[PDB]
Amino acid sequence: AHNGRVCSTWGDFHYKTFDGDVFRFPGLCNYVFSEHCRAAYEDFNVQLRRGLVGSRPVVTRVVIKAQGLVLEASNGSVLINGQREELPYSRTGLLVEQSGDYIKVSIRLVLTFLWNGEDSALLELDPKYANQTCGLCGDFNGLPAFNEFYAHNARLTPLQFGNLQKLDGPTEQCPDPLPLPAGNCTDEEGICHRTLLGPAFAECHALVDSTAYLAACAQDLCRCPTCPCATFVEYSRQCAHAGGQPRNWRCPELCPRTCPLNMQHQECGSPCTDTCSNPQRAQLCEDHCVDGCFCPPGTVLDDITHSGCLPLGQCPCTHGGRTY
Amino acid sequence: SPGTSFNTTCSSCTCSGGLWQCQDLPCPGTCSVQGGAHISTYDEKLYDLHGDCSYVLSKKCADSSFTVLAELRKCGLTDNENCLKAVTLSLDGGDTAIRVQADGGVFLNSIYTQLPLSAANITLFTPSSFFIVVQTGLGLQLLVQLVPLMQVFVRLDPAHQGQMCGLCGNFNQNQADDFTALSGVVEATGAAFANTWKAQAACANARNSFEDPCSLSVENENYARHWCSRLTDPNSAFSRCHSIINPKPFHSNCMFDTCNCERSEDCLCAALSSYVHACAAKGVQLSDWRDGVCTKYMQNCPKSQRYAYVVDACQPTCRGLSEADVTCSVSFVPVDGCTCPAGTFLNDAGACVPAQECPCYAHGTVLA
Amino acid sequence: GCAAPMVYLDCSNSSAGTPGAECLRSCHTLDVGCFSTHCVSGCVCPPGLVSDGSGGCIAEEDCPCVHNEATYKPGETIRVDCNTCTCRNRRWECSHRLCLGTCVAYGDGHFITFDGDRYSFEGSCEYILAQDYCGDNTTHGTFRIVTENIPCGTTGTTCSKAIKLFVESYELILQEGTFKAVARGPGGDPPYKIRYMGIFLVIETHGMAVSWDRKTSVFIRLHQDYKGRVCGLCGNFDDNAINDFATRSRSVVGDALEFGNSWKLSPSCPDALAPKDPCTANPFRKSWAQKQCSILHGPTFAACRSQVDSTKYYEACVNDACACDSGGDCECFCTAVAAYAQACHDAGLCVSWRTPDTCPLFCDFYNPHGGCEWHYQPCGAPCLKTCRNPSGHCLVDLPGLEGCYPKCPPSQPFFNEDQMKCVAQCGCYDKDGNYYDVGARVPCNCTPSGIQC
Amino acid sequence: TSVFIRLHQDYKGRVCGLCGNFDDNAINDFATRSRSVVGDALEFGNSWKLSPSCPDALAPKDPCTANPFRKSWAQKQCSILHGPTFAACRSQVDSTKYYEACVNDACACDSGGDCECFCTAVAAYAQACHDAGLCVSWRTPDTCPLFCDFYNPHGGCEWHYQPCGAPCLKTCRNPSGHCLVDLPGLEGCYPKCPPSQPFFNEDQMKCVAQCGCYDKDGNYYDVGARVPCNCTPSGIQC
Ligand SMILES: *[C@@H]1O[C@H](CO)[C@@H](O)[C@H](O)[C@H]1NC(C)=O
Ligand SMILES: *[C@@H]1O[C@H](CO)[C@@H](O)[C@H](O)[C@H]1NC(C)=O
Ligand SMILES: *[C@@H]1O[C@H](CO)[C@@H](O)[C@H](O)[C@H]1NC(C)=O
Ligand SMILES: *[C@@H]1O[C@H](CO)[C@@H](O)[C@H](O)[C@H]1NC(C)=O
Ligand SMILES: [Ca+2]
Ligand SMILES: [Ca+2]
Ligand SMILES: [Ca+2]
Ligand SMILES: [Ca+2]
Repeated sequence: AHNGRVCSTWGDFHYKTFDGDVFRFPGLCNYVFSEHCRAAYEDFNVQLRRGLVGSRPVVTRVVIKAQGLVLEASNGSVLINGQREELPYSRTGLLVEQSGDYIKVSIRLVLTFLWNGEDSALLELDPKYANQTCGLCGDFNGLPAFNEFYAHNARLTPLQFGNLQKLDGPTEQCPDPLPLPAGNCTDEEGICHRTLLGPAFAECHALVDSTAYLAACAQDLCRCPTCPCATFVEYSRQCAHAGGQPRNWRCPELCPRTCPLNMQHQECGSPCTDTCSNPQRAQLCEDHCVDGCFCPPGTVLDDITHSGCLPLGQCPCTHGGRTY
Repeated sequence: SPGTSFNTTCSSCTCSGGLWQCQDLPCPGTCSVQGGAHISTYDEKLYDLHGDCSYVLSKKCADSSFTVLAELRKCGLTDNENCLKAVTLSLDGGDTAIRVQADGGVFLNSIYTQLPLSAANITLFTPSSFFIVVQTGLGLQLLVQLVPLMQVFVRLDPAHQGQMCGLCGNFNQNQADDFTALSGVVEATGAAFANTWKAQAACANARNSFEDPCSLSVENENYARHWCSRLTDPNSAFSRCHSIINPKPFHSNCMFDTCNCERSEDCLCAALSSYVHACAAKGVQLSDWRDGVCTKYMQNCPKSQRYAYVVDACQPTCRGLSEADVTCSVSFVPVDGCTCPAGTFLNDAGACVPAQECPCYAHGTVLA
Repeated sequence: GCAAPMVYLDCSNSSAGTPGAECLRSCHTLDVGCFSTHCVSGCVCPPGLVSDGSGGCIAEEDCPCVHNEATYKPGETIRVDCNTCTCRNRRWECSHRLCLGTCVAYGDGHFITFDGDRYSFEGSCEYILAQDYCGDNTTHGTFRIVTENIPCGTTGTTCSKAIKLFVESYELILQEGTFKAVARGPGGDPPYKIRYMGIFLVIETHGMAVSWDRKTSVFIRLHQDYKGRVCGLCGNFDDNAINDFATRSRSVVGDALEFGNSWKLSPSCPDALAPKDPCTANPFRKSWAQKQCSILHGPTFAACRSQVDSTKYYEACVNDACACDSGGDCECFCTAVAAYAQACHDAGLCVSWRTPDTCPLFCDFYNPHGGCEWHYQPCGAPCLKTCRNPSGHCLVDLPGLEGCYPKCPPSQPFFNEDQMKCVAQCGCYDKDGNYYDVGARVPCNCTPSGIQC
Repeated sequence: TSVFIRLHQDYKGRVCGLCGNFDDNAINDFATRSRSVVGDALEFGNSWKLSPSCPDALAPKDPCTANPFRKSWAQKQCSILHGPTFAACRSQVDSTKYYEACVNDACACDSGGDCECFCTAVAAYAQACHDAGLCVSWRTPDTCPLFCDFYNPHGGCEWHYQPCGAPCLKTCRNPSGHCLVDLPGLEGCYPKCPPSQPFFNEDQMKCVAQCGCYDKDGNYYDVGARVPCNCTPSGIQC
């Protein structure tokens, strides 16, 4: 599956490259989050801008440039080639949607960009882009620990590394984040260890190592104590992307989620929600676990009038745009 | 009508025989390095050079009468972000050295020398706050721009035609021979030719660049296009020069610079200034071209001075009106910059006062 | 503190200012003369020898010669244009054979004059590409070449060209993919020869060879005799590219539009207006254009990019792929890249891009039912033992150029252009150049001798 | 850009999607997901989208009307279907709708790649003729050329353009030379593999003597190579 063709950015400036690295980088300018830069002609150029909401680390603007298409996501709005468009916007090879809790831009055979809207942002790239990319997401050569941080045979700190992949505005001179002093807190109550090493992500321990995620959970605990679940969410996403089946870890106290009356909030639900417009879409799907709202088995979704998930034999039909 | 003639700055043509009978007035050649990367040779062979070394910019290669050297240094994350950082006129087989740095400091034999200076027929002076003129008696003349960034212009008395060597080419009115290296064969590309003229063997060879800096950032694209388009606008102030100098290489320079420059305003204004100065070299007086653009170069002027679009000659000094000035009989193409306003003179303190406030100097003695 | 004969040098003992290891006598800096205000400590070859730059030491009479981002040992040879050089004592010694000057006129109006100048002129009327009929006497010239842009299916963007090769009192019209002959003056023997060089019509005149891609590219190669005595849109061939913008009345202008508007054949024709940048007009092609033209920066053209400057060729490619908004796109991109292909061919290289995905060239077409003479060669033979030239010699020996040629076996050793095949014996060409089979009467019969009676 | 699917008569009446339901009843082939036969193409297409989240396609726009300045060129290019090149086939295969398709496609491709559009629009008719009864060979060097000397290495002359290929190919993957669904001739160029090198290899596109090996996933190796067992005359063995 999507073994090592994924990079991510979450929570308190935590960056995860394709090959498995994790590092914190508290930058606050525009950065080349990834880019086709070892090719005669570039295919994609995805950039991030990270900012502050009062104190919360967020992503304020993404600019994906791909094959002559410019896509600027910011302020809860999407600009396609300079024009605002209403979601979803679809064209040959491109589709952008408000699917689930996020904004997902899939440029078929190029990339898959999920953006939760505030802090998370995840890139899936084609296997043919190996070794030809460069940016915070790394080089996609498959070797994590050895080739991202050697600038002319010298090893760099994540602050320096993230500062190399910097890009100022035409009239902007953004500074660099001075190193954060030592940390504190750690996991005193054991919440990170109890959850991450708990039952839910059992098989996730067999695919993705949790050490960096444990550290990030502790570091977020040092930050506000309503925002420690970002690392758990990211670990769920990564475990789902490697191939393993994450299990439900959310409890009414552990960052509770809500879904509509007939829709349940699941970790690892089938991405293709069967809906009696196409009540058998979920037959031979190929896509890993995805989190979001889902329907209890048997009662497919009703996308024709949006009455929630409905039994197969009580949902409407459509003829010529007329509901029956 | 028949009987009429018109003279360009480089030639004169008479309408007769139903044709133009054209003769060539003498023309001092003009090499230049602009943007820190682009080179316009004496034969007008524009080519970009992304190098990190000191390069023999021009040298009368029969002997070592003079050797204008340029040190070009990498200025950014990418290997194609370069700046000119010095201009080292080496003279008399290296016996004399005039080194104009990037901040304006001028060194005579590695000793700081304020300006103007006048010795060994060499005259160093600032026509304005933007330019430094190094007029030598050997035939050439250097004109170095500091504001907004560092650019160099080299002027040759036509007698040296077909004799020089170096980066700027042999000055023989032939664009195909410019890449004739010392091995007797024309090199292929710009950088292949330049990597034969490095000063130090330990330098890193220049490489050929295809990566347009414009393709990287979209806001950089919009900014650079929206401003550098002022070059090719037929309604623009620059338009007057279009019928003489083709502005396409200048537009390409402006695009590349601004899309690549860290202070892209600096490189944008440098490219526009370069086009303006080349046009003034051909004999066109572009004025009032900074409408809503590059005005921070108006405002940053030293106190008691003001900007001037046409500084066509001498800086008016009080000492000079007292006891004349050997500095001030030099013909240079009219450059722009900050200067004392007309009718006013700068005293030895550097401040600008009218003529009535300034003493007359007898034997070098101040006399109110 | 070193191993090779090169020994260490330290500036602590010497007074400041001595030439340090940076001013090391080297195969490059032995010749220029080093400059540095600071000494550096390092390993330096012993006096009498220099360094190769790799820590070795070499006698100064064996320094490798550097050429075009490369390096050649002493005794290695290279080829530049029409002459060959050999590396000796950090110099190149080259033969002194004269090299055929070259004008290029291709694409949407890109011109490379005889003197190496380059510009773009998008005209519509008839324009004199070259002529000797300009001078204090216009009547002592010989030839004249006019061109104008044909639209091949409409009246819009250019799709092909049309050439009018006047050669003394003769005339040839090159259009639609073939030639003609409108000889009006004295009816003697033709002062030209005609050949099918690959994908080109090539016409020799013993001092001037024209090559037409049959769609839109014209490359002319002139002997050194015609130097300075030509004019038109290929310049005046004076090894001085600054003044090549010389109009009809010889008033060198700085603008290409006026230079072109001068050389229109008919004063009644209207002057071309301001050319408009293609990619700005049609941004929705632009991206595709770059993706197509990026072939120049790829490993297909890795080697040549160090032998021929390809900035302007790439700009022309992108502008042409942006401009062709009325149909026939692959042809525009193909010819824009093929001009660079020919430049590489002429410089020193045999480059073969032409992938089945990218600008394919159907050359199996002339293969009859498995007969396999017709093979694609990236660089053709200098002269072809054609039906029209049974001798096998040629007047202007052109170098290799793209196109597919027949490997005419000894059993059928004559290449016949009018049928495009390898055949045993040829027919006959009349004065106008029409072809007939042996034994067929001409409006006299045809025999091994030819047309006889 | 063209897919031609050929099914046995077994699957008659039991398939669906955008190729109809294969029932020898063309009026009702616009049967949507819920089998509500419509008189409109847009609804029938919108039914069979995989992901219901995807937006429905809007009204298709007539290409030649949109971009009139291409139309003339398009017609001049598409007129190849009326010329004597296709004089014979026009009596065996109805070419009205094919010509309309050619003109529409050559009008539509205003963003680049025009020759491919025209080439495939004509090649659909070429395959119609090829299946019907005729080995038509248009494909002139001026019009839709097909580079087939490319796989010819250094004067080797196996690879020739045949307008109708052999019903089965003795490929490297199929050393038997037999085939399951014998397709008739179709355009392209094929190698005339000589007896000395009688195996056509697709992964190198060449006539060679002895073949290598394919694994379960289908990757290829040269003989004498171990697989992530070695490669031998048997193939992958151990
Ligand atoms: C987003 O856009 C809305 C208008 O659409 C604006 O009112 C708001 O301030 C912007 N920012 C946020 C964080 O909502
Ligand atoms: C990846 O790129 C590096 C960069 O030079 C190269 O050395 C290496 O061989 C490449 N490996 C793969 C598997 O692409
Ligand atoms: C240039 O031409 C003008 C107009 O005839 C004339 O007045 C002027 O003297 C000329 N310049 C010379 C001769 O240097
Ligand atoms: C100018 O150059 C001459 C020639 O070498 C030299 O003799 C003289 O000292 C220099 N200075 C002056 C003021 O003439
Ligand atoms: Ca790596
Ligand atoms: Ca020259
Ligand atoms: Ca000339
Ligand atoms: Ca049916």
